[PDB]
Amino acid sequence: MENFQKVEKIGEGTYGVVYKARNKLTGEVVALKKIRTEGVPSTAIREISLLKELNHPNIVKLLDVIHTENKLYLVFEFLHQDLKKFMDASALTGIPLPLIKSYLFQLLQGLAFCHSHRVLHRDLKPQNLLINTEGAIKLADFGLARAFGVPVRTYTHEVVTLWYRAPEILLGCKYYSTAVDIWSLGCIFAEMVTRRALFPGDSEIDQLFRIFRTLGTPDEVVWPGVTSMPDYKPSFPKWARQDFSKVVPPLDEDGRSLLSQMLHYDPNKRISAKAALAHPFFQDVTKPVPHLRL
Ligand SMILES: Nc1nc(Nc2cccc(S(N)(=O)=O)c2)sc1C(=O)c1ccccc1
Repeated sequence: MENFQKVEKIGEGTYGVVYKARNKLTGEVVALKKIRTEGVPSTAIREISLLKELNHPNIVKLLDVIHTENKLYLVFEFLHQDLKKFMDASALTGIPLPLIKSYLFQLLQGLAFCHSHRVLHRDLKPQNLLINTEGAIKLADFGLARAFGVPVRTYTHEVVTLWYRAPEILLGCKYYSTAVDIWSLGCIFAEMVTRRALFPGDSEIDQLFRIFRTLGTPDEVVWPGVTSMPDYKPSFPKWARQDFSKVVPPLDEDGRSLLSQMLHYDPNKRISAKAALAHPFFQDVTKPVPHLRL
């Protein structure tokens, strides 16, 4: 606290509040997350000290982890804007496709890296995707679900966004796979394209039903084992899959094809980050510069 010259609240993360702070000594400007205890799971602190080694250009760098006074502080490299704010600022014009494509490609590179090291994000959303003036986009605020036991409620009772949650999580699957991050990224990709959230649920059931209404209620044909999942109910309504050209107009067929593969119901059929990077949609990918007003 005395090591970081005052501050400036830049939001309230999923676990606590996030601040923009300056290293009272080095003068370094960083993002500081203050995690709000009764001892702090040594297991969690250990799994954290593992994210410190995760270095990659498309992953926000975790500089230090500091436990003190029952409070936990995570020091991260600071970026000036998040994708949620950038999308709202581009809502009237839309983000140009080359930039959408560049961001998607970089995020898949970041995910391919995390996933090859057996690390899952679990909570990807526009708010935790950070961008800079150089055209880079980075994954931040990695969630460590289960962590202490089973996270499902915050302290500030701040509403949890379900818009990007994979269907297997909603159906009660106990073990998440790398596929959950691909689903979330697919939802984000669609949102950059249409400038509207793909599946804006207000509850867990509304989230699930919004997905079903668009992609069709899943069955054993498209998703083997789905009817035996924990929260699956034979009473779910049966919606026909909607024509996909109506989902993300006016995205081209290469884009629509990749998105359809990122949104497959069966986590085992869902495309991997590595395979996605080889999709035809990225044959002409470039690295444009965004117009950022800081
Ligand atoms: N690294 C990092 N940078 C951030 N910047 C930022 C983000 C939004 C607005 C503004 S600003 N200046 O007010 O325009 C700045 S946030 C963050 C996180 O590491 C993080 C931590 C928890 C949850 C999500 C990201």
